[PDB]
Formats: sequence, C-alpha cells, structure tokens
Amino acid sequence: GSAQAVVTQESALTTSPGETVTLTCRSSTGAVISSNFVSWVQEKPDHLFTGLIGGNKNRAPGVPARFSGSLIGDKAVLTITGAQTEDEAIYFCALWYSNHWVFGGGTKLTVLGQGGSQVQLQQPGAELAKPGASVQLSCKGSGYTFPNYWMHWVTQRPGRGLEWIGRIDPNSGFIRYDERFKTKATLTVDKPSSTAYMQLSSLTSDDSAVYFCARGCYGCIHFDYWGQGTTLTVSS
Ligand SMILES: O=C(O)CCCCCNC(=O)Cc1cc([N+](=O)O)c(O)c([N+](=O)O)c1
Repeated sequence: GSAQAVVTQESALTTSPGETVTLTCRSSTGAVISSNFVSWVQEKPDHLFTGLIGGNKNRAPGVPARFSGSLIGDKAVLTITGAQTEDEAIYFCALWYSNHWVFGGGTKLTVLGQGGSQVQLQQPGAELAKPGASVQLSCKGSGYTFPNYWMHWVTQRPGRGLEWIGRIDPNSGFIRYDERFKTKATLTVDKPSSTAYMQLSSLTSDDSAVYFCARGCYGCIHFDYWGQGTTLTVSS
C-alpha cells in the first residue's frame, strides 16, 4: 500500500537562541528508509523556500552547519544544534516513494527573541486566467548548467502545504507527473534559453495557488534551490 502515502510532521515547535531543536518526519507506509532519499526545506516569508538537507543526511553547500539531517530509528530527523532567530520558519520534509515525492505537512518553528545567489530560478510574480482556460508558467535557470539538473514543480494552495506536481529532465526529456496532476499539468523545456514551462489546463478556483519550480537530479540535494513562485489567480 502506497496510494495513501502520508508524511507526518510536528505541528509546531518553540525554541530560542542556543537551544537544540529536533524536527521529525514519519511515513505512513512503515519506517522511513534510505530509498526515501529525504529532503528538508525551509519556508520564510513571503513564499521564500531554501533547501537544507538532501539524500537523508547531506547538508547543502551554504547552509549553516547547525542544521543536520539523519534517519533515526524509523523516522527522518532534522536537528538544529544552537538555534538562531533567523531560523524562525516553516520546515517541510519530502520523501521519495518509487515514482513520486510526498511532502509532509510542515512544522512551524518559532524562535523567541526576534528583534546575490549564484544559482537563481526565475519565475514571474503573478498570473491571472479565467475558469476553463489554460495558462503557461515559466521558470528560467540562471548561473548553473541547466541541462545537468531536473526541474521539479510544486504548488502551495492558500494557507496550506506543499504538493509535488512532477519533474522534467532537460537532457533526456523524461517527465514524471504525480497522479494528482497528470491531467492538470503539462511539462516542457527549452535548453538554449534554460527555461522550463508548465501548462495548467481546465483551470478552476481550486487552482489559485503559488506554483514553484525547484532543482533536482539523481542523487542530488533535491529541492536545493527554488524559484520565488508565481501566484496564479483563477477568476472571471
Ligand atoms: O546512496 C546513494 O547516494 C546512491 C543512491 C542514490 C539514490 C538517489 N535517489 C533519488 O535521487 C530519488 C529519485 C530517484 C529517481 N529514480 O531513481 O528514478 C527519480 O526518478 C526521482 N525523481 O525525482 O523523479 C528521484
């Protein structure tokens, strides 16, 4: 059974500078295992995502050393050893399940005591389209070798969590769609302009959301770098 695969995280945690924080990530299918190749990502205001950990335990370059990831017993764990005020954020884990990624629901971390990037993924800020129509979203990679990375697409509906849409390999053309989005999204890419595209079809008000692109590749820190997100509003 994996058609109901659900990833669970703590609702909220509170810390302060110099404390240790433990965040966990559990799978409904059994123990979290090495094959789940877990990523941890951080959401700051407004819709600003950064990948912290990939491949269960690999810290992304540039991420502070106080962040570490591991598989401990049957869960994935992100530890912040010596929290800082800038760590106040929502933390999501993501698990690989055979042919799709599943995000956990996120943990809101509060830190008491409050008070350019080489790689860039470039998305337009906003789009509006009518119900029943389709729309094109774009994501241009800058400052890295675009064909050497897959492009993931992810959405966040208002007030809610992350949902994986699919990914495309620019080098081979291979596409994966999540079952949730295989009739909603269509992925294409253009290598000479380093641009990934996603067409969203048969729009409805449920499709009003922020849509992100993010990098990945086999064995890489999936979701290391993210576009800023395009806000789509579906309205007459
Ligand atoms: O221990 C070590 O480093 C050696 C083992 C490295 C395992 C790396 N796994 C992934 O990168 C996860 C993943 C695999 C895929 N696959 O295998 O087809 C995908 O297609 C896919 N995706 O996003 O679509 C994602």
